[PDB]
Amino acid sequence: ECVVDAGKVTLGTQQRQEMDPRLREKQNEIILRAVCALLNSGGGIIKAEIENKGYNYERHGVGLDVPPIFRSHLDKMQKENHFLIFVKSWNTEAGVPLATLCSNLYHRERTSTDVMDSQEALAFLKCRTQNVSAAALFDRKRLQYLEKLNLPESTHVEFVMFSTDVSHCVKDRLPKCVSAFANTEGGYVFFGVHDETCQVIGCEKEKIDLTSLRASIDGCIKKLPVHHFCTQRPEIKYVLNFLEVHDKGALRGYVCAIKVEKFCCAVFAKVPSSWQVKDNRVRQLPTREWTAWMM
Amino acid sequence: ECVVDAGKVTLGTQQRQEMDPRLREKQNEIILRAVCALLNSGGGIIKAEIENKGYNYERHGVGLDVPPIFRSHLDKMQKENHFLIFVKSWNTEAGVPLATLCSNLYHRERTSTDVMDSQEALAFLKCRTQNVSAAALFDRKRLQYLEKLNLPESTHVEFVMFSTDVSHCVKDRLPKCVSAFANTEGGYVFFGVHDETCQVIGCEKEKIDLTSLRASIDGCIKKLPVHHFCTQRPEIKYVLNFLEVHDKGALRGYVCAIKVEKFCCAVFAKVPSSWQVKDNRVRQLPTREWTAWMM
Amino acid sequence: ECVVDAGKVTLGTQQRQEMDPRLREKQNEIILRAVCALLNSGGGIIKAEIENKGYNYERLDVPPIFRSHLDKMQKENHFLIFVKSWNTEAGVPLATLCSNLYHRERTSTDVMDSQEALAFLKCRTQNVSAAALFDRKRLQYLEKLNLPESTHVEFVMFSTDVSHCVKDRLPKCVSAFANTEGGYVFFGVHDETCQVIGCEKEKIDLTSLRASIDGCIKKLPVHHFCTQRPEIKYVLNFLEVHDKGALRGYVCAIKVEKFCCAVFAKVPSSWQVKDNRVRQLPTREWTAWMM
Amino acid sequence: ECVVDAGKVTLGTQQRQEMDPRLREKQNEIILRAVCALLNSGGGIIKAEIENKGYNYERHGVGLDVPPIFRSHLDKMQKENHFLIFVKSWNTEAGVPLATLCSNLYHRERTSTDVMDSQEALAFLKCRTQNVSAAALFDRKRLQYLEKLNLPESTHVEFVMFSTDVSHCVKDRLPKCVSAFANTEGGYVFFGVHDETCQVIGCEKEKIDLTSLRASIDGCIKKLPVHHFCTQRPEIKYVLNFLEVHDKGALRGYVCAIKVEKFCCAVFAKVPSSWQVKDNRVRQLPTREWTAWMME
Amino acid sequence: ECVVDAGKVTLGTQQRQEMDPRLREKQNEIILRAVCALLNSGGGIIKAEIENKGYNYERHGVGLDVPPIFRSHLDKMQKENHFLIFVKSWNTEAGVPLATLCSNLYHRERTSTDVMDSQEALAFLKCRTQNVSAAALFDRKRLQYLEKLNLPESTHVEFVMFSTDVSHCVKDRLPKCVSAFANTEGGYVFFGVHDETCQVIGCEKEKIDLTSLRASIDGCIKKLPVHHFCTQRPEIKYVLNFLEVHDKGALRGYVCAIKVEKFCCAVFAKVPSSWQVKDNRVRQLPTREWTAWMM
Amino acid sequence: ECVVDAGKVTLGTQQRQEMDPRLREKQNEIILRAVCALLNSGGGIIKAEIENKGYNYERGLDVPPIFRSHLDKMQKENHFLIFVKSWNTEAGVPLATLCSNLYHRERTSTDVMDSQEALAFLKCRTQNVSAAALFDRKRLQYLEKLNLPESTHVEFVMFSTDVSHCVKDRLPKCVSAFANTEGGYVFFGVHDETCQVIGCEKEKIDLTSLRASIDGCIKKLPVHHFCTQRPEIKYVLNFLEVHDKGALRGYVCAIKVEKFCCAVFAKVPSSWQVKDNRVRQLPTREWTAWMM
Ligand SMILES: [Zn+2]
Ligand SMILES: [Zn+2]
Ligand SMILES: [Zn+2]
Ligand SMILES: [Zn+2]
Ligand SMILES: [Zn+2]
Ligand SMILES: [Zn+2]
Repeated sequence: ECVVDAGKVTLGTQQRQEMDPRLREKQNEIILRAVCALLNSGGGIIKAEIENKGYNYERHGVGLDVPPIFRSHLDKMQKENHFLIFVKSWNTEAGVPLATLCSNLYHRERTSTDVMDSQEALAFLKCRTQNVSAAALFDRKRLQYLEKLNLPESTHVEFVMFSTDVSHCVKDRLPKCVSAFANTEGGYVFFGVHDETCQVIGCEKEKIDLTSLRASIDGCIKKLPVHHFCTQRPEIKYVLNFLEVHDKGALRGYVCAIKVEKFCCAVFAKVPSSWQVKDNRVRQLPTREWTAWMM
Repeated sequence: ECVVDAGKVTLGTQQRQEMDPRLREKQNEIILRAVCALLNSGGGIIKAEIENKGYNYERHGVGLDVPPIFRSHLDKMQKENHFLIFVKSWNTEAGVPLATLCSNLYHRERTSTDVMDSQEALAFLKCRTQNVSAAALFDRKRLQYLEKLNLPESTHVEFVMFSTDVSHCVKDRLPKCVSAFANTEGGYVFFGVHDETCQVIGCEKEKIDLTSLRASIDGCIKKLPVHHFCTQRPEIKYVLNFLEVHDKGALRGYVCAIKVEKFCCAVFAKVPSSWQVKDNRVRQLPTREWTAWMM
Repeated sequence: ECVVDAGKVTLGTQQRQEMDPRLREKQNEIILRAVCALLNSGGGIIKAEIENKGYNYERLDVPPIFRSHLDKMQKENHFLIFVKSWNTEAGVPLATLCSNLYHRERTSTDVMDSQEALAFLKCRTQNVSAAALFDRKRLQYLEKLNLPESTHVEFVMFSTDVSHCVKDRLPKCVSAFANTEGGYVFFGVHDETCQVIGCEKEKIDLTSLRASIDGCIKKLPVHHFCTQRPEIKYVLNFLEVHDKGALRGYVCAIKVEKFCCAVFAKVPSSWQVKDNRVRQLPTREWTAWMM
Repeated sequence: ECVVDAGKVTLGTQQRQEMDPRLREKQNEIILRAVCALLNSGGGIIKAEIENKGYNYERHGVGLDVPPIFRSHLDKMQKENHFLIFVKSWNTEAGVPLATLCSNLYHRERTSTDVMDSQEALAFLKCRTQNVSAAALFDRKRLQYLEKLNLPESTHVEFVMFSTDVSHCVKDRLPKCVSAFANTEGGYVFFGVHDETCQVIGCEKEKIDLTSLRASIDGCIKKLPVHHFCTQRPEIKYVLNFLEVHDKGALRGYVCAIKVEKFCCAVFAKVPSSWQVKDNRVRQLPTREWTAWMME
Repeated sequence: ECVVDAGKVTLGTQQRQEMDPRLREKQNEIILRAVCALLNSGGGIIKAEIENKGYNYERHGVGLDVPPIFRSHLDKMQKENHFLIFVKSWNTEAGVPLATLCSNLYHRERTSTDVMDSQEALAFLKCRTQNVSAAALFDRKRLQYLEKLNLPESTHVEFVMFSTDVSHCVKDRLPKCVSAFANTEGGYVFFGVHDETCQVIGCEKEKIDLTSLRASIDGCIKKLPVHHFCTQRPEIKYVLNFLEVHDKGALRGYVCAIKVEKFCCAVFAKVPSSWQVKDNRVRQLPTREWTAWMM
Repeated sequence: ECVVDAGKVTLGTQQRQEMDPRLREKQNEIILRAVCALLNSGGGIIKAEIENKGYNYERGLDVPPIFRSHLDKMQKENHFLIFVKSWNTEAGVPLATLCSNLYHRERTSTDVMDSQEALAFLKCRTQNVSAAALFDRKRLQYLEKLNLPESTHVEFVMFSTDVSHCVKDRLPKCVSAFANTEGGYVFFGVHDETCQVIGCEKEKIDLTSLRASIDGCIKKLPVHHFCTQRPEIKYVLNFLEVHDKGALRGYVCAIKVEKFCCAVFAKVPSSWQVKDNRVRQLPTREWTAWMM
């Protein structure tokens, strides 16, 4: 019922292994978005001119990773210098409606926060329609450098390390964490503790601004996509604490701790990756339409 | 030049090994006090009726418990039911004048506080007539239970454990420490840290009163025997800090830290154990007379 | 079908937050006992004169399942609670306040709720290194054990009072082990660090405390389903804890075998209304009423 | 025999405690340099107008952070708005010739590298006129992040931490170390290991250039002041190794190790801080003149 | 329907506790094999002359290693100097067909590799008819002696110690591990690391040949029984790495690591312990017949 | 005034670096023995045919520097000669000794005394609680980290592949070092850098036989006395059991050595004479007497 053009794409297992990884995954995500959109809206056809025109089919085989549920719907087609994909309508008999690429709903089991799949998210929204030492560590005022904490990573605490850039690290890794906690029992995340060793590695004091980064944490947490089922639709309840990290003499850095309360309904990390084809192009459906269509 | 009576004493190696150790050491200390007293003054004779009357001579303790320098000066005598000791005058030819039983002057080298001998104390008084991480630990406010400190025992810090009784433990062990520090570079002593492991244990909060124990520390520290050679003649400079020791939730106990500044002259732990015969009686000479006689 | 008087009670969220916690939880627990008792036997009404008589409603610690059954009423200086009969439709019969049935999953001993206890009794009607640590005899002070807390071993610390600590914390442990795979509990090991901190030798009598644990363990409420009805099989070992070649204290270890049926810590907190007052039904009546 | 002007200086214990610390120690170092120069050359007088002119003497304080040996030579004087210091000639009878401010000759005894004082440097130059696990750690190729090394800090190994700036940290902290090793048994210094815990941290890989920093280490070590007593006056024998520091997937940083051989004679960190008065101004004597003047 | 002779066996709880354990477990295994065979084929009787012919007569007990499911089928009989066991045909009402003594199918949950029971193996084969730090540890090259690894034992890594004999230790313990991994998510096993402490010990270099042991593990890994249900029937995918273990100076030993991929179907450690009586002799059915009869 | 023949020697710095190290040190130690003997007895000359006969002079090697001041090298055709002056008594040490074999423990290292240290030592001889606790323990756990640190009184040493050879080789140094300085304890099976317990496998040790072996090795130790009463060295051996999980895995082999009145050697001191035939190392009596 729809054409969709990926454009210039390189086909072939060996050829894609030997191609610039960034462009490889760019092309791949274009194909995955197109297949998701065609799946969710009706039947469709994808087209893309082959870049390496001296490499022909039967040198490609299965390649450029195709999700297994999606693979059952598409069908490969090769015509002259162009490549086509026949996308059947998304089956509704696999108890889950509308093909979603990534739920962006995270939840933490034992020691791992993990993004829910289609089924896990389905049962999750279905469910939502109807420790002491950790608190002590959060209440602490002054950590020592290379201090080994005795609080172990669990469903309520997550030790994560800083990257080279503090702001980018917390802005990138925080949404996953606060989503996972809010959706499952809540808990604490500590930035600057090394998970495998549970030692305190504060980020250098010269490489952090506390008030500015706190405003950044507030912005990032408020910008989180939220969907409610209840009457009194509240906000995410978080509290930020900067723990001081000294070593010998005087202050060295900070460990950046965020406590996230369990959340009544459901919270996303980013707008869920699911796609429509509206009028003329692939357009990812927004949060309301996604969670309502999942119902 | 003097009689001196030890009284009822049990003689014999086997017989004293098989006797109540407390009474054994009582008798022994009486004999040593008598031998010191006779030694520093004119020669003398000690007498004591043997308790174990089935004792034969030459079955004694060659040095029952007598410093070797003393053994060379005395001479044993056995007559009927009594035992006598011929005490020659203390030889001034050893370079040491008074013949002291224990200097009670302590000093800390590397990892050990140690009481100076006669020679070491002599050269010490002769000399007196002519770290950052430790400070950080002292300035700290809140220790965690079983925290392993990275500050190691040294010439400036001494980790000592509490006994069952806090007041008796600190009142008994503190004078040695503050003397040793005052005489050599000063330093810190911490009560409630286990030396071999450098972990924080601390005395239980229910078994300590802070203001009362601090008054006790001040009283005990003022009471230390001090001798000056200098002009102004100052007092010992100490600072007491009670470090809180929490575990999980909330406060569990305290670590009792004392910082002791290096001292101008010399500081004793107790009045030096050296003995005179004045009005034909054993009488330990006081601190002033001791340090003056040492010259 | 029954009157019941709580008496002098202070009402109000802010006012109870600003009230002595001891008396607050006394009052609260009286209300919980009364609502449980009326809940189990018919319908009833609770009345209690308000203490802070200048504070009225909209100017408490109540379980959510109970909340659906009661209805608050304010009349002059007295406060009333309308207690409906316990709804047998939540697959669980008779409202129980606390099962006092413990079981240890993974690293935590936990008291079973009404449902968990129900399914548990229904099921009951139809490691090597740990044993090595128990068989030992001489631990060193601040020795870090390599045996980790699990469904079979529980490291618990001593309190300031040894007798009170073991006498208070032991029933929970032996119940939890008896109900799930059994296991060992060690007193004097610090759980978060797995180090040995024996209680001081001057503050413990071994034979007397052994008699005390024996009494506490035998007096534990037990209910049987089988033909032969034996007692709980426990073994006590006092591990010596030395430091610098000198006995310092003891670590007090108790091994508890897995138990055929069910073992309680205390008589289960569930309440009746008899012609006189609220009266907690005994163990037999509770375990029979659950079925 | 000489005037010397410190200029605008703030006098007073309380007043200097309440003054900008940087300007405080700038002024202080001017006074110390002047007193050193006057001491070494002959007799002299220092003058400086007081800044806080309402804070006069008996507040100016005996405290000015001045080495005690120097205090015995100077004598303070207060006149109107100016302050003077009478500097006697340096007393040679304390077995040490010429007043030195800082020898800049380092040596590592047991667990501490330390700058020698006048006496220690004297006896040191006088003496100069007449481990396996450490080598294993140096030969290693890839340490793991937060690895606890079993090699302990000793007279032969020194664990030092990185600062925020790697280049500045090694360029500032290395001369002390290589001097201390060169003067006493030699040894290894490791950058990126935490001394109190003997754990491996290392500077982040994004904040270091390997070849450029190696050239920087070569320049800094060659630039070191050296004085010889022997026949064949050789150079410092050093070797630099970058240990890789991985964590989980892949490398995070490097630990920067320098091995320094024991040195025949003496090696400095910087030109020794000792001062002359050359006709019109204070002028710190160079290395040659200092080490030669120390011998007499 | 069948006789079966165990032969000379000692009966009696006290008497077997007081008998040579080797012969005791030999006899016991003969009885278990016979009862398994009679169970699997059709009702039969076991016979065995008592060794201690004056010690048996209701002074035996229910004691003796007999699985309870089996015991519900047996019936003991005592006649003069001989002992008989009446074995009913295997129930089959327990949802599980054929009495199996040991599945020899292993699977690793959490921290334990474990042999599946009859039911677990049944549901497992039924299901089969229809980490980063670990990989980092495997990719390494040079471990230090007594190094504490931060990778913890999990469903994917198994730390096992060497015995006194390296070849016998790995040849005996490897099949269990590779089976358990092949049946559940796969994973790594490390030989020479102490599980309770996660330290590196490794077998001494003088007590190992790398190429010979690599051929040995390859042989042992190929020799293990495998059964397939799928179309293409591949082999188990394993990779062996010898990690060098130095201490101070130079090489001390090796840690022997094996990575085992998750396997399509089911993998055994040995031919499954289940027994038939063919003709008139006890004969353990082979792997194919066992897995097929399980249905 | 004595000839001495080293024999076939391969000469040359590059050539000796490129030669079999075993034969290298064989030859070298022969030269050192000859130089020691000639030094101690009088003047002498050493002769040795060069092996690599195309590698001559203009193409120094392993000799103590004090010896170097006495020797003088000479190259003549296919033979090489060494002029050995009589050992100068003008240095503080009489006689030239190659190795005192008298050990003493300073701090964390046991060390063989040099000529001067041994001289002052014998001259001087002519006129802790946690360690004792560890010795008494009898039962260690595998990979237990001991809190007793290596010091002048305790020495942690590891086992080799062969237990008997390891203890028989490393024990004399230790017991000598302790006997000469404060005494102390040595533990076999503890890893020094980590202070963990690594017991030797139980299958690879016989307790009574090895105890007889250590007794023999300790009695065979060279001893020299200065005092009136001349007793033997007082040692006590304890085998500490090392369990892991389940049951016994191995043993840690502990030896306590009391401080000794006089001096104790590890082996007969390496010092050499020239008798009418060859180099002949003087025995212990002659060495310690000659030092006086
Ligand atoms: Zn909501
Ligand atoms: Zn004074
Ligand atoms: Zn029962
Ligand atoms: Zn030179
Ligand atoms: Zn397969
Ligand atoms: Zn002797």
